Amino acid sequence: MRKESYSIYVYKVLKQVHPDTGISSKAMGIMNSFVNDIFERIAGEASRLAHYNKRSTITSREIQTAVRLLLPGELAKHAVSEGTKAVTKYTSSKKSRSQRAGLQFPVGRIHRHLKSRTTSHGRVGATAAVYSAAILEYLTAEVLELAGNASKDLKVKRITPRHLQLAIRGDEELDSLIKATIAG
Repeated sequence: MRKESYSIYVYKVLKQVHPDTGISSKAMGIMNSFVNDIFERIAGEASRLAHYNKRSTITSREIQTAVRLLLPGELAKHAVSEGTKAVTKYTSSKKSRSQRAGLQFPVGRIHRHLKSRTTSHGRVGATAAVYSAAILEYLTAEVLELAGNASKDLKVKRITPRHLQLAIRGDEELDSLIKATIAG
């Protein structure tokens, strides 16, 4: 798979969880790899589950199943909850797709990223991207939250590759998430 830039959107998320904190260029690349690698696996699994439905279209139902297969229990339950919380906010609203769903991550870009993992058969449902963006935003926020905290504990005001390692290798579920993803 070809990696896309999600850097601008990682920043926007970091502004929600740790407003006073910055992130070195090297840490950001690590974060960008993470977003892409996890998404490649979720989309990959979501795409093959889709052929089991009549319209052969990736819907949120398939994303939710992929997420529960790939993510460790608790990370899974919280991501799934945010996926549903976003689709709901989306449906019930009237007015930009990201803003409609309450999200920092770009719904349009994710929609197109999804369609590009789709097979020749293959459509992407009208809310599967809202759901995916919600998941991706959730995981990105989990890493930045922990890593920012490590940085605070270290009296620095910027996240480096060191703080990402502290956050990930010091948390049971993140560590296994990352390890599974390297075996692909």
